[PDB]
Amino acid sequence: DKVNHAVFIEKKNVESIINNPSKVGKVLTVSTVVEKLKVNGSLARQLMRTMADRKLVEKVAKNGNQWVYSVIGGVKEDK
Amino acid sequence: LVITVRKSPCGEGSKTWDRFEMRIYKRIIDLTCNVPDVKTITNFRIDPGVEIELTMTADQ
Amino acid sequence: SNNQSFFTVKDVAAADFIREYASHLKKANKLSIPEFTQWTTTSVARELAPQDSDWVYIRTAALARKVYLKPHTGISTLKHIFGSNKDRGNLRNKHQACHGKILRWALKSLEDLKIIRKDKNSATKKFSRVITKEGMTELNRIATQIAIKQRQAK
Amino acid sequence: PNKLWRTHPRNYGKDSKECRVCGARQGLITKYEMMTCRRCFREQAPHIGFVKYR
Amino acid sequence: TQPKLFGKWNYDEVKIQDPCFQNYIACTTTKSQVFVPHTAGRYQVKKFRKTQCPIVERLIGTLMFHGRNAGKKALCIKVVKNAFEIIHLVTGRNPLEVFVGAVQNAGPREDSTRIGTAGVVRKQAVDVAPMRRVNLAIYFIIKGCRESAFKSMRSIAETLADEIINAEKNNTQSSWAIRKKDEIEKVAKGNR
Amino acid sequence: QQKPQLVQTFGRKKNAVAVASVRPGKGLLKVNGSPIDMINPQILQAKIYEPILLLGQQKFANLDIRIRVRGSGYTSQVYAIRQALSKGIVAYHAKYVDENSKREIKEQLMQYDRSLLVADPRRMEPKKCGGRGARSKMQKAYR
Amino acid sequence: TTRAINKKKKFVADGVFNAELHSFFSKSLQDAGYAGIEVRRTPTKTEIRIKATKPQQVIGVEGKKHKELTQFLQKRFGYSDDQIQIWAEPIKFKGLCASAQVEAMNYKLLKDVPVRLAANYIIKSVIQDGAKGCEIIISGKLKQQRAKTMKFKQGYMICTGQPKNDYIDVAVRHVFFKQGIMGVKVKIMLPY
Amino acid sequence: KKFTFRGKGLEELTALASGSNSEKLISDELAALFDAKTRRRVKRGISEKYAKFVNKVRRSKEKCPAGEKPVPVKTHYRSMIVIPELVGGIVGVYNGKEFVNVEVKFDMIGKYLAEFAMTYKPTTHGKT
Amino acid sequence: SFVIEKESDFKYIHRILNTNIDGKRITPIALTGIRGIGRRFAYIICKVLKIDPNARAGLLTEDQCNKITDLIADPEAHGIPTWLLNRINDFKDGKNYQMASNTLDTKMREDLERLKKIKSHRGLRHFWGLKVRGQHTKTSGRHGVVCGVVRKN
RNA sequence: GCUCGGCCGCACGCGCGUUACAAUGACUGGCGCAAAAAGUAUUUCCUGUCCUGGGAAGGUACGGGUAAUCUUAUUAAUACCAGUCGUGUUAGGGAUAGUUCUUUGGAAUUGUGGAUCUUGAACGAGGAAUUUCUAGUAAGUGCAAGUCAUCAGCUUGCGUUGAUUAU
Ligand SMILES: [Mg+2]
Ligand SMILES: [Mg+2]
Ligand SMILES: [Mg+2]
Ligand SMILES: [Mg+2]
Ligand SMILES: [Mg+2]
Ligand SMILES: [Mg+2]
Ligand SMILES: [Mg+2]
Ligand SMILES: [Mg+2]
Ligand SMILES: [Zn+2]
Repeated sequence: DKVNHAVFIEKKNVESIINNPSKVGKVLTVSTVVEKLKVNGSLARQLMRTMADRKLVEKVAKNGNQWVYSVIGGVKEDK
Repeated sequence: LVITVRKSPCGEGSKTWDRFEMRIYKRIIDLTCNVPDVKTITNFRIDPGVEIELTMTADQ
Repeated sequence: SNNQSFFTVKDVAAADFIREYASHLKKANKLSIPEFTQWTTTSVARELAPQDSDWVYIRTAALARKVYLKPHTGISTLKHIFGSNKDRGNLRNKHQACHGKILRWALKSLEDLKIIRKDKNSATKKFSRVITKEGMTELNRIATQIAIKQRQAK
Repeated sequence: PNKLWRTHPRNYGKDSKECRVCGARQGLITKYEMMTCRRCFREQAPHIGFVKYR
Repeated sequence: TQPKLFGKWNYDEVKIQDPCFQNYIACTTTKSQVFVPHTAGRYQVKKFRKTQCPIVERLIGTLMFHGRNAGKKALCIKVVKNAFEIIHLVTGRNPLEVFVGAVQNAGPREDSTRIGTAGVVRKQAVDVAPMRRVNLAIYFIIKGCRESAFKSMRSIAETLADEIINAEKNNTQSSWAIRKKDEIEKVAKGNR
Repeated sequence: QQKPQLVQTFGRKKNAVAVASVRPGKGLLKVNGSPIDMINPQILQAKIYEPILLLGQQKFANLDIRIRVRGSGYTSQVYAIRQALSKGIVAYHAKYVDENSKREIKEQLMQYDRSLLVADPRRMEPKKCGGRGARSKMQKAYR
Repeated sequence: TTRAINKKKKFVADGVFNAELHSFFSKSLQDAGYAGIEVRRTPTKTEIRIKATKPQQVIGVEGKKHKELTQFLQKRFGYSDDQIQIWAEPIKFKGLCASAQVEAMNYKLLKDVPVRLAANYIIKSVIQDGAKGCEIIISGKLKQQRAKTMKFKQGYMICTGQPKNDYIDVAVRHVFFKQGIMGVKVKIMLPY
Repeated sequence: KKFTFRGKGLEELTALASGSNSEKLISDELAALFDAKTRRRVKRGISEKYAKFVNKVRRSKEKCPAGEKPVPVKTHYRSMIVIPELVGGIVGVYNGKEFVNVEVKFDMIGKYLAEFAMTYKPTTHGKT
Repeated sequence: SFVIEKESDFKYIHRILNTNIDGKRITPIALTGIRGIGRRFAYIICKVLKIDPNARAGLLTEDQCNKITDLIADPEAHGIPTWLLNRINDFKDGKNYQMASNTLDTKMREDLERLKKIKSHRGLRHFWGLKVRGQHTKTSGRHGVVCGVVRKN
């Protein structure tokens, strides 16, 4: 098998994914986000940063391969 | 000075090594004097392996 | 208030200083950035040309810092400070030294900005680079700006 | 007309040197400028002043 | 002031219950409350010295393994702290309470061994010491970590966190440590 | 010559040496002329902050302490700094304070860690011939 | 000064000089019991004391061997006549010198005098001179075309330890026969 | 078909090498177009002997106009680099047992003469 | 960027110089997909033609693609140093070209042919299917292994 | 003795070993962390400044050191901090090849080493077997010394980071 991880997100979905980080979970890393949204890791990171600048998400730890972030209001239940 | 040498003159199978040391001790002594006093203080018997070097800086 | 108006480079995390002074060198547009810059990798030890287009700035910034700290540090020693391991392949990794021309360019061009002088009075390493009153003032004010921005963070 | 004798350069490498004692070229010890093959050295070692403490 | 581990985790909230472990797991002591898991200790010069070593340092020790990772400690201190963060993000209680909980909760008790007596050679039902119980617990947890994290995207911090939580939860599906523990205890029960 | 109010202690791990100098005043810690903040691997800075937090800042606000460290590699260096600092305060409280305080800070520290006032005796092991190391040996073929 | 020489390279060179001398003297002096050589070095001179059992043969018939030697060192190294000085010093106790005694049995074995008798003669001499213990090893063909090794001990003997290097004096010689080289070691443990 | 070296012909090369007032066997203009190891061999020196050698070829090359092929020139200089002035000659190159006759082509100037005479035989097996 | 507005315009498969180009990938290391292009040259090609090196290959403009084919055609005319080329000065012609998809296999084939014809050691050696650089054939290379001129498939 | 080969020749069998199969990773920057060894019969040995070159490397412009004084009390590399790359024969891995450039040597072709572009193989953790090893130890990580004009995947040593498990 291979995992096709999308290398672009449509301008149709973008801030819809960004504004609702809790779809990923209680804990956001490269791996979590890669799993949930089927986005390739580099873009996963870029998303992390974007929605971190956006006050939606906060850094717990950064170690060269490891991103650890949490959601501000807490995990907010889907749909 | 260390020289590490293989024991057997041959390739005879076990590798054994010889740690061969030669230690050199270097001392310095400084004097404030005139020539004759120097030649007085150097007047005694010394064991063979000793190197003695003398240098003279004038002082005013 | 005894919170110090003044802060030495020694009081400041070096990474910050470098990115900051590089910023200053861009805003100033005070550097030449030669032509061989485009086609050349840092050291002989590297497979890929640098990922930051700004390296010349960064490398120069850091360079100044080195010269601020270690005075009389000539090019070769810097090639070693600025060098790394190099994979020779199935041969063991071994130490390797940086390129010269880039570093010497950075020092020529930093004399040009009055931030370092070539010492003619050291009779050992003659024409080794030492920071100036001026360059010192400049670096120390960058450093201070930084350090205050740091103690401003509660 | 022996003119060609020994006329190949011995300037450097293995033939430039030899053991002062036994005249071996092989495994020569050049390290303190002592020019002695390993075996010959091992023999002279106490006369040269090289102790084994270790 | 009572030091917290990494500065964010209070040791005072960890209490061990099972009377075998209280002498065998470090964190109770003034000497075992450490900001940093790195002692540079002499823990191996005598038989039981290993006991006096902080449990997290022990775990870190187990992590440092395979030829390429040997003797890189900083890496493992990072991995551990991160995994601990992910742990507090999942459970929400002291990642230590979870760890210690999961060292206690997963490791063998019964194990089988060959005891020759005259003619008898066959496996026999044997009980596991406290020290070995702990040691094994850690060995297992981390081996599961490696096997899983090997070619995956999940990092060691992640794999390890997953494992620690499952290990305390007793999950025999999600926890490798408990997979082996139960397997061993079953081999043992069958060999009596 | 005017003998200063100085105290000078040393500290050691592996090939690393720390000389800490203690004088009275508004407390600085400068290692190699720089704040602890900038010590290279960040993680073990807390190792240096340990005896500080253990004694409380109250002892340290009264004293400027400057530690120069030259030695082996990052970690041992950190341990040397630790050591020198720790027994430095102790030496100060010996000369300039009552002995009693020296004693109670000694006990205070050592109950936490002994590596502070006592040096790690361990050093490297020389290599035995016939191996890639100081014990392990060239592989052997038996059959 | 002459030339600035490496203290290391100089000293090794001095040792090599000494050894060349020792080989030279043991080789060309072979008839009178030759033990040792002691070299003092003056900017003016080089003084060599030849420590020997029979000084009389070092000198020869009114400096036949002496003058020969002195001139040999002269042509060999190059030296001024004031620059070289050779003294011969007697070894007061011949029984405490190995190289001497091995020269003795070299001699006695050349004259076809039997092994055990000769060995005994020297051993009895050595202990007569107050040496605590002595041993002699003769190796090579003795009996037949097949090599033998014969040891003769009497008195007190140490082999192992640093004391070995102190108390034990050893010398070897190669002895020549129509049949080949046979060889002889003498270990005299010295007294305290 | 043509024959070209660094954009030059045999006519052109012979025009640089027979170029007036260049008394070195291999002139600088030619040596600039060589690979680095040759340039190195030239600028570093050369031996007088090779001159005589090339001369022999000159003699053997003009002495068979009718096309029976040249009279072979035996020599031990393997370390010799081919000058274009040798193209069309046949030269014995010693392989250590034997003199290998080699006929020169336009494509072989840059390389050493040794590169042609086989020093050894290839390996053709059997045991099982 | 990640966001692309119309999913309709992204080219997964791109085609440059008789060779496919992987679209979901970073542009220069995607350009590595050509014989003659390794990573450093691709990064150069991006610096001359002012193409974003952090971008993807699907985001490629056809204009750009033709310009790249042009780079490869006359590289030295586009600037760039001579010392950066796969072919410095050809045996036949003194010119400096850089080796394309097809052109490379061509020139190598040619070289080796003139080496057979020459009857040099190493050309013969190539023909024989042996190691050229003069290393040891006693031990390694056994049960067959790739000899010179490696072709990826 | 001299000249050229040969010991390096390859269907294969057997030993030491270097490097890898990657995310505890590779790569791009940043970062005043070693120890121990060496060193000039005067320009030859360590080499520090300086200058030129994109680079390996070249100048010879100013200099020190037969050395606790000079190279240096530095110049090591794991490690750490950013950033790229995102589990796929991918930048993992680089064998093998073709041009160019440089250095040691009368001599480098049968690639002495080094540099630049290319080219990119096997290898996805290894069957039966089997080696060494208990603490600054294993393992990783570089550095020196021997060899030496040039040539370390070897040896002999040197530190750095530092274990699992027995007892
Ligand atoms: Mg790096
Ligand atoms: Mg190693
Ligand atoms: Mg130079
Ligand atoms: Mg050096
Ligand atoms: Mg070639
Ligand atoms: Mg090679
Ligand atoms: Mg050398
Ligand atoms: Mg060898
Ligand atoms: Zn010899």
